[PDB]
Amino acid sequence: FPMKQGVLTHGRVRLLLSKGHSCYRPRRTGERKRKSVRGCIVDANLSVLNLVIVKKGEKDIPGLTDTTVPRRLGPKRASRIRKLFNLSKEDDVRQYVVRKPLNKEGKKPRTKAPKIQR
Amino acid sequence: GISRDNWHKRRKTGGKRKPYHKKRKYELGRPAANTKIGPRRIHTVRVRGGNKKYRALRLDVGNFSWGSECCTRKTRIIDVVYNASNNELVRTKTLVKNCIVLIDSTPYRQWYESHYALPLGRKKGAKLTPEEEEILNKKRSKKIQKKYDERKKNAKISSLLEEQFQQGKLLACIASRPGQCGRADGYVLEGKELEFYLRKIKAR
RNA sequence: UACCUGGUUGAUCCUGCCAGUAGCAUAUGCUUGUCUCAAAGAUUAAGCCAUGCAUGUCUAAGUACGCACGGCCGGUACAGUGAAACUGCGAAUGGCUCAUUAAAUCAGUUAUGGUUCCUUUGGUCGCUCGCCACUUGGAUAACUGUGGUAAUUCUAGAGCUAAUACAUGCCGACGGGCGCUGACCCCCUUCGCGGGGGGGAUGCGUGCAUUUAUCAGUGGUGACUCUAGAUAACCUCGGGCCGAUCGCACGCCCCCCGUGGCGGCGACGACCCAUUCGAACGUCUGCCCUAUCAACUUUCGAUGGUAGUCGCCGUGCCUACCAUGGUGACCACGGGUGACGGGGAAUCAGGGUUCGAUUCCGGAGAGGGAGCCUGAGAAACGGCUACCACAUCCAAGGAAG
RNA sequence: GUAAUUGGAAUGAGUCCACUUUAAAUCCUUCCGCGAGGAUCCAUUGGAGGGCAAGUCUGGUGCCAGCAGCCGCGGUAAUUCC
Repeated sequence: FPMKQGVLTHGRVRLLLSKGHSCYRPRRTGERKRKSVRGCIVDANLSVLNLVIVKKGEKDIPGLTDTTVPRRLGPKRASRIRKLFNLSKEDDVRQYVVRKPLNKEGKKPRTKAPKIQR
Repeated sequence: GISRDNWHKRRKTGGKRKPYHKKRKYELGRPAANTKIGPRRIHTVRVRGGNKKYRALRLDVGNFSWGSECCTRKTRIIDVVYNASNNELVRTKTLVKNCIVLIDSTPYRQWYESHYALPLGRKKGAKLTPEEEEILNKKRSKKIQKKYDERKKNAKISSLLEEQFQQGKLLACIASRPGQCGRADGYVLEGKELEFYLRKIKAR
């Protein structure tokens, strides 16, 4: 039973979870099911926990701080291609779009483009 | 979910009735708003059909009405002095649809100085020269004097009503239903209606 | 077919009831070759139920970036298909049963001389004077990867990305116009005068709708606090509208010039207004047995008057102050009902007696009672939460009914 | 009407294609074929005193067993019992 931001009862309480909090895929509209959750204080009774670096230290942690994995689904709206590529004005948003290459063995080599929005 | 239906009432001959169905959603429950005076917070409720009645939790201002000269302006709300149904709801400061509520004078002051140009609220003199004597004179022509010296005849106010302009606050009556609509509007007491409440307030 | 026959006696005539007779209808007994219609776990136990199920859903027209498929037929926006996911809309209908409930349910009835009600249809949707508008904003799922307990339609973490999801907000229209305020016209009686106009600089308020107050009585009704018009104001930050939407055939004028101004068909939309399917509340009238049920209701709203509270709205539906009322032998009130009501059914000289859980319409409830969110509509139960009664898994840490 | 002898442009149940119906099939409808002599390919349920149509025919029982909705029959010849 996972943790939740701000409960802090270092144990297991039961919450009435509606649509949009966490821990509950609300199986139809407006439903509020009562589900147990774990308080946000960390204890010794956890099988696993998640933990995220925010300032880089010393060494090549193998498989952790090397191998920058690309965000291969690039920006698609015409304000997020207008957010990283500095394509200012009259630069024809189509012409410097991202494209996504594909490499199946049996089929032909192809690249592949999105739609566009706005 | 307190319904307001009728199968829980004893019928006319004095014999109880047995219910045959549950209490339905089209007699939705009734939590009273009990609108009090402070800064403005308004809460919304969906009803049948999909309308959103604004309900009034805490109010400051209203849009009260002069009446005899048709001057409808805003005013902040000062105090609650008298209520028709229960004597308990004045001492918890609750704005309802028929509580005699107490507003200020300065929109009605400054309009009467604007439409007729008469001194009002200023009772002695000799403190009102630089910004406060420039309300009546304003460089009128001969013909603007012609159409504002004839406005001394339609300028009169009932005796008890300029008297509280000199003493500060108008006692009004709410006419809207706060907690159902979300405003505390109303008219201003004057006439024999004002003598009715002023009898029933002082005598307490 | 408005119909009778045997029985108290040693025989008679009666009063009587028993029995026969014929329907119809649940059940059963024995028998059963043909064919076509065809009722069928309602009578007790509205008792509990194994499992398998009974509601989900795309068109060229909301969002493709799964190589999941397709000739990429060409130097890059999408050749089209398409699992999923976001979004919408259904699931409030149908079906099942009769435990309740005896004025409740139910049925009737109400020329230019100036250049309350999603959807449906049918309107309204440049009517408002007001420094991105050739397109303004952040996040989220599918997916990639990393996980956790035995498990549940359980889901955590990291990074991506869209909108008809959630936002934010304006050119245009649009020049002005309307009402008030308020420097300018002396030509009128300016005679020391008293005057009377047209027009003005300025500064406001300006539509639909929400809320309050005032004046007059365009179209309406035995009838209006109707609709509408004139005024002075408001405009809820969990906030009203003024389309930052998607397809289809494309064509026109290209004269600033190969860049721009126009156009038709739509699909979605959109507070309002009517409209239909409705719903809820009501008016009068109508029900079975019971006096071994004659007084009931009023502390706990009982019956009326003001004023208010919420309520979609009318009202003791509440609250608060008052008044002392209301019902009854024309049977109130209480009890029973092996009572769901109605269309109707069996039977019939006329008159009736009984049945109706049952496919049509109306009511109710999904083990018992309560509480709710979402939605337009649910106090839904093939939605949830709690309790009480019943029961299931378990690695006994917890899960599901 | 027995007891008959035959029969033959007589046939249905039954077994059998095939078409048809149907969403797919089934009946059924049509249609080769086979298919009746104690046509063994066979009809029962209740009664036979009176009400109430139908028997004092036989054997057994002996107020026993039992019948009978009512009246009644039952005690060594029963129109009612098996």
